[PDB]
Amino acid sequence: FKIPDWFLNRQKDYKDGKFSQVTSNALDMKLRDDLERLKKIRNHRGLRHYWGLRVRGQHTKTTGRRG
Amino acid sequence: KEKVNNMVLFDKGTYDKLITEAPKYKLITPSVLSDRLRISGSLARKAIRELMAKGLIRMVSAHASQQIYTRATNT
Amino acid sequence: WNAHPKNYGPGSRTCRVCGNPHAIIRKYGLMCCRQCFRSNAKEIGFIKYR
Amino acid sequence: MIHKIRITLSSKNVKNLEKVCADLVRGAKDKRLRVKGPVRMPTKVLNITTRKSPCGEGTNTWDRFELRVHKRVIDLFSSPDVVKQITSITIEPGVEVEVTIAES
Amino acid sequence: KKFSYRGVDLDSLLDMSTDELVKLYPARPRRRFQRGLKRKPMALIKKLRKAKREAPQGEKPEVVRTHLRNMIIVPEMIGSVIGIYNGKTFNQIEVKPEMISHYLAEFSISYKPVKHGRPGIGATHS
RNA sequence: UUGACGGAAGGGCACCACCAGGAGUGGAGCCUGCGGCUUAAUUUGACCAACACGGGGAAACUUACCAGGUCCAGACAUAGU
RNA sequence: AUGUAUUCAACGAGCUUAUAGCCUUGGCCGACAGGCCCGGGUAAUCUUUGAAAUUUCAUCGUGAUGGGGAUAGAUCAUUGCAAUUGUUGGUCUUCAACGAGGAAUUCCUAGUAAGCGCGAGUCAUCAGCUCGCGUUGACUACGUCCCUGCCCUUUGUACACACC
RNA sequence: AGGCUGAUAACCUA
Ligand SMILES: [K+]
Ligand SMILES: [K+]
Ligand SMILES: [K+]
Ligand SMILES: [K+]
Ligand SMILES: [Mg+2]
Ligand SMILES: [Mg+2]
Ligand SMILES: [Mg+2]
Ligand SMILES: [Mg+2]
Ligand SMILES: [Mg+2]
Ligand SMILES: [Mg+2]
Ligand SMILES: [Mg+2]
Ligand SMILES: [Mg+2]
Ligand SMILES: [Mg+2]
Ligand SMILES: [Mg+2]
Ligand SMILES: [Mg+2]
Ligand SMILES: [Mg+2]
Ligand SMILES: [Mg+2]
Ligand SMILES: [Mg+2]
Ligand SMILES: [Mg+2]
Ligand SMILES: [Zn+2]
Repeated sequence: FKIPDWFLNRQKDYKDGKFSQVTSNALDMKLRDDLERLKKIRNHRGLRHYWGLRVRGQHTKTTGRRG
Repeated sequence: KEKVNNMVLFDKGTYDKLITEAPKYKLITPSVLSDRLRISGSLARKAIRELMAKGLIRMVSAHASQQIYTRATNT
Repeated sequence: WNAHPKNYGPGSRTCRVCGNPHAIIRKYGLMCCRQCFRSNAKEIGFIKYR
Repeated sequence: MIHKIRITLSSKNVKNLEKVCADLVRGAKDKRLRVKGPVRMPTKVLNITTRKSPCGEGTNTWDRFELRVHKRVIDLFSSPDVVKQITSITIEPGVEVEVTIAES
Repeated sequence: KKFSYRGVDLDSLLDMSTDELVKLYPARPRRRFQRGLKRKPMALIKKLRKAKREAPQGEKPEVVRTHLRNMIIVPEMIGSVIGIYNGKTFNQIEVKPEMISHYLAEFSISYKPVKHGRPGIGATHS
C-alpha cells in the first residue's frame, strides 16, 4: 500500500533484514527474541535486562524504587 | 462512583424523545442533552446540528468551547 | 607525551591569570576564572551599578 | 570634490565622549562644513554576573558587573585632507576615533 | 537453523566487502567506519587474524589482550579469543556470530553487580 | 558593674513571623544534589548560616580516585667514575 | 488534550576566513532528523521579516479516555579522536504510577503571586539548573504580637564556655 | 519509616 519503511515498528530485521509491522503475539515474540539474543551472548544490556535493572543509562540511586 | 453508559448512536426510542421533548427545552447544549438523554457529547453535537437543520431550535451563542441553543418558538 | 587531543573541553582552556581550569569566564574573550575576574574586575573596567 | 566622511567615536566615559564630539562638530562649523550628527547608537551593556564567594559556602550572592560602551557617529561632508586636519587635534583619553570614507 | 545477519548467511558475510558490510550494520557502526579507523584499531585486527594462522588445525587461537573496548566486532573477528580490559583485568571472551556490530566494551563489565548489605548508621532519620 | 538569659513586665517591629488568602511542597513518575549500601575505585569539601552549593551540566581532558606503562620538566654547587 | 486557522515581546549573543572554525538569511534535496550551494554580518546595518501561554474553528465526551508519558524494542541521523554503562536529536511501536496527596511545611502584599515562553552562563556535543528578560495577570490584608524571632526600657539572676 | 526539636526524650502521622 506504499506505506514507507521509516513508518514501521520493525525496520531492517536482525535475522531477515525485512521491513514489517509486527502486532499482537508476533510483537511479543519479537521482544522476547531481542532480549534472549542479548542475554545469550552475555551482552551488558542483556544482563541488565536479566537483573531487572535500567538499561538506558539512567541513574538508579534515587529513582525506580519499587522493591 | 458508578460509570456512565452513554450511547454513541440513537435507538428508535431515544431518537423520538429527542424530536419531541428536546425542542421544548429552554436551554439546549451538548451537555444538557448528554445528561437528559444519556447520550455522549459527540452524539449530542451531531443531534443539535440535525435539530438546527430541521429548524426546531434556534441558536443563541456559538463558540468552539460553548454552544448555546434554545427552542425556536417560545412555549 | 601530551599526545591526547586538546582541541576542546575544559582541559584545553585555562585561566589566563592563574592557570586554573575551573570556572573560566569565556564571555567576550575574558578567559579568566571567576575568582580572578572578581579581583581584577575594577581594573578591567567592569563596575557594579545595581 | 566633496565627500561624506564618517567619523566613529567609542568610549566608556560619556563626558569625555561628549566632549570630543562637541570639539569636532564645533571644529567643523568653523570651516562651514556640512555636518550630520552626532548620532548616538544604543549603549552596549556588557554584563558579567558571577558568584561573590570564592568557594561554594554560604548564601548564594551574585555580583552583576557592567561595562557600558557608548558609540557616536559623525558625518562630515568635505575632503579627506580637511577632515584629517579637524580630527588631528588631541583627543581625550579612552575615546577611540575612527575615520572612514563612507561607502554610501 | 544457521546464523544470518540481515538475511545474509554467515558464509557470505566473511566474503563480503567492507563497503557491502557497512550497509548491513546499524547507524552507529556505519558512521564509525565512514569516519575511518585509527592506527590502534587496525593493529588489533592484524593481530587477531595473525593468531588464527598460528592456531594448530582444530584448536582455538591464543588469547589477544587489548585495551580497545570501543572496537567494533566485525565478521572477520568471529572465532577469535580476546581478553578485554575492564580497567582492572582482561576478561576473556570467544567472539560469536551474534556479537556482530557490538562494542567489545559490551562484553567486559567494568563494575561488579551490587549485592546490598545492611544499611549503616546514618541511612535513615534523614 | 557590664553582658547574656528568663515558661518577668512595658513599648515597638518582620510575609526568611503570624493573621486573611493565593500558589504550593510533603503523596506518583522522573531530573538532579546528600546520606547509606556496594566497589579495584565508586576522589573530595560543606551538615537557620550543608544537600541544581564548590559557578561541580565529569564520555577523554577536567581529576584529585582505581589498575597499569612512560617521562624528568632533578636549577645550582662539590667530589668521584 | 489533539488538529487547524490566527497573532503580539523584551533582555541579550555572534567569526581565524583557512573551500570553512561564531550567529546564520535565501535557494535546492529530504517525511523527519539532517545535507548541499550562493551569501550577509566583527553588527541600531546581517541573523532579527525575530516566542509561548492566549485567540479561533473543528474533533474527542467523564471511560486512566485522544488525560499521563515513565519503562522498553527496532531503526536513522548529528557532535567528537572515541558514544558501550543508551551524549543528544528524529521515526514507528511499547503505554507504568498518578483520579489532587497523611503528620508536617515553604514562598508571597501589585504589573506582585501564579501561569507562559525567550536570551545568557556552562558548551565540540548535552539544561529538568542558575542569572536575567519580557508576555498574561489575580485572591486577600492595609492588621497584630497568638506562634517563630528581632530592637529598646525596667526588673530577677548562684549564668560569663554566658539556658545547648 | 516519616515528621516535629539545634539534638535526645516526650508527642504526632503512616
Ligand atoms: K533503583
Ligand atoms: K504535592
Ligand atoms: K544550594
Ligand atoms: K515514551
Ligand atoms: Mg548514566
Ligand atoms: Mg507587614
Ligand atoms: Mg518559616
Ligand atoms: Mg496563614
Ligand atoms: Mg506541581
Ligand atoms: Mg519522597
Ligand atoms: Mg514528591
Ligand atoms: Mg538569618
Ligand atoms: Mg576522567
Ligand atoms: Mg586519565
Ligand atoms: Mg497525550
Ligand atoms: Mg513580532
Ligand atoms: Mg491512554
Ligand atoms: Mg556531560
Ligand atoms: Mg549547576
Ligand atoms: Zn584564575
